[PDB]
Amino acid sequence: CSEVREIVLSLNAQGVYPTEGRVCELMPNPGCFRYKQVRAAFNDARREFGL
DNA sequence: CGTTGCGGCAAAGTTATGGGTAAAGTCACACGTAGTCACCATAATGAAATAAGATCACTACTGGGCAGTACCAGACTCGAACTGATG
Repeated sequence: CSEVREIVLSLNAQGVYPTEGRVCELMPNPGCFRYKQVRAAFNDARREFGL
């Protein structure tokens, strides 16, 4: 969940829209989002930065 | 009474009108009358075009299951051995 948080943070810092697919594409095991909390963490980070 | 003017009566005289008959005029036969633009509405296509419809391609969002792992016994089966009856 942390790693997803820095991934979305860096992606928005560069300028690209941080989506689920883009975040997955740069994380070694892009299937962990089936966990009911990692996706929640990603959505919470997006809402915190405003999506 | 003799004369003179006036008026009725009935042919007689003059116009007019619708008929008939010969005789002076009249006029077409002379290759010829049909013939020709101008006119604006309606059908009637064929082309021009439609306005919507159909499909491709991409982007993002969110359900959500499969190969595999793991335990706790219950229960049947049977090596291996124990032990009793017997001919």
